[PDB]
Parts: sequence; C-alpha cells; structure tokens
Amino acid sequence: GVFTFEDEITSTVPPAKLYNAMKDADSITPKIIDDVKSVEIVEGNGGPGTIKKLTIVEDGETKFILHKVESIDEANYAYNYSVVGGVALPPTAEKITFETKLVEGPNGGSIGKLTLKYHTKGDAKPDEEELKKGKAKGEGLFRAIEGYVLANPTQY
Ligand code: NA
Repeated sequence: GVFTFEDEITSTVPPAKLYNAMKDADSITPKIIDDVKSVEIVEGNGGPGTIKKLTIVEDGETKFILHKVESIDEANYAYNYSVVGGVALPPTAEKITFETKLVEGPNGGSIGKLTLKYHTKGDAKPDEEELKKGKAKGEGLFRAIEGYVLANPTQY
C-alpha cells in the first residue's frame, strides 16, 4: 500500500519563477548541492516515464540514485517524481514519490506543498529514521532551487 506525509514550506520567490527553475533541476542541482555531481537522462525525453540517474559522491565514494518522472502540470506548478533505485531506496520500499505543488504566497511569494508517498512492499510502515531522510531530501531540493534563484536574480 501507500503511506502519505504532507509538508508545507514557504518561499519569497513567486511560484511561476520557482517552477521555471525547477525544470532546470538537472543543471542547477549539481552546482548547489556539493555531493551531487551529475544528473543524466537514462531513458525518455524529460516527460513522464523518463528515468534519470543522479551521481553522488558522499564521502569519497560514488553512489547512484534513480528517479522516474511521474507527471507534470505546468499550469499548476507541479512536478512529481519517484526514487526508484539506488541505495536511497530501502528494500521495504517499491518506490518513494515526491510531489511538489506551488501556490501563490500572501506577500508576493510561494507556498510549496510537498507530498511524500511511500509505496511499501507488504504495507511496511516507514521508519522514523527513513522518513526523516525523505523529508530532508524533498526539502533539500526545494531549497537548492530556491537558493539558486535568490542568488542569481537575472536568471528567471
Ligand atoms: Na556538486
């Protein structure tokens, strides 16, 4: 089955602008996040079903993570993807889905609605520790994109 967790975060960047930057996560992420070295398309054209391979060098040792693009809704500022392979994925999980939806902020910013879905093998409830890592990962990407936009205002 599926275990679901919601999280909400705010930004000072307006949603249309953040969303445009998200589309460039593949090039933005390696620059901002020290451990991320590259993001490469294994299969597909960037649309749903696309598989991406992230190369990371935590410590001094290389690691791969695999993402699958699930859906996009540009009009509603949504990007959804799943972790589908790599040591990030525990054996009790078929996949971990990260959904991001941006809405308008009261003062010219955005509200990020982050949804985390764990598809477990035999309805294995996620660990306090596992979730913690998942919450941090989703929050980390959002901050990486936001940070790039705030640091490079002419870009978007
Ligand atoms: Na990097």
